[PDB]
Amino acid sequence: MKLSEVRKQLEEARKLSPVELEKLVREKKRELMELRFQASIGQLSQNHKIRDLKRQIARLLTVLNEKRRQ
RNA sequence: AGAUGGUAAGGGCCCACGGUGGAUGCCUCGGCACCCGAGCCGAUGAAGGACGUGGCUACCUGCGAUAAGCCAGGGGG
Ligand SMILES: [Mg+2]
Ligand SMILES: [Mg+2]
Ligand SMILES: [Mg+2]
Ligand SMILES: [Mg+2]
Ligand SMILES: [Mg+2]
Ligand SMILES: [Mg+2]
Ligand SMILES: [Mg+2]
Ligand SMILES: [Mg+2]
Ligand SMILES: [Mg+2]
Ligand SMILES: [Mg+2]
Ligand SMILES: [Mg+2]
Ligand SMILES: [Mg+2]
Ligand SMILES: [Mg+2]
Ligand SMILES: [Mg+2]
Ligand SMILES: [Mg+2]
Ligand SMILES: [Mg+2]
Ligand SMILES: [Mg+2]
Ligand SMILES: [Mg+2]
Ligand SMILES: [Mg+2]
Ligand SMILES: [Mg+2]
Repeated sequence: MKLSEVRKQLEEARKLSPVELEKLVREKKRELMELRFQASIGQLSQNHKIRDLKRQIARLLTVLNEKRRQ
């Protein structure tokens, strides 16, 4: 997404505990599956949202992997 | 009576223009040689692979369910 929103996403993710982080990823993964459904019926005009959520999930798992590895 | 020509189904030689074919010249993202530099990787799972991976994705490249990418530092504008 926008570069400032990535930065804010990383500040907030880093204030989350591993349990919060897992629960967020589980939520964003659900929304990603919702995006794939929508895109498969031709309903996702804004297809950039699929990639954005995928990288979001990557950042969150990266920070989750950070917090179990200081 | 005598004699000499017009005939071209087709063919031959030459001239013109085309078709085919891809020589020659020019060209080079490639290659060759020499020199110099530099020289190990791997159970912390190598080399090399299979299968995946993009909103649309046959192949190649990249990457690995965090999947043409994730975090940070440096360069750059
Ligand atoms: Mg998906
Ligand atoms: Mg598909
Ligand atoms: Mg993802
Ligand atoms: Mg005659
Ligand atoms: Mg004739
Ligand atoms: Mg004739
Ligand atoms: Mg003849
Ligand atoms: Mg030709
Ligand atoms: Mg050369
Ligand atoms: Mg070597
Ligand atoms: Mg390998
Ligand atoms: Mg591939
Ligand atoms: Mg696809
Ligand atoms: Mg290749
Ligand atoms: Mg799996
Ligand atoms: Mg996937
Ligand atoms: Mg990014
Ligand atoms: Mg970066
Ligand atoms: Mg930096
Ligand atoms: Mg930078």
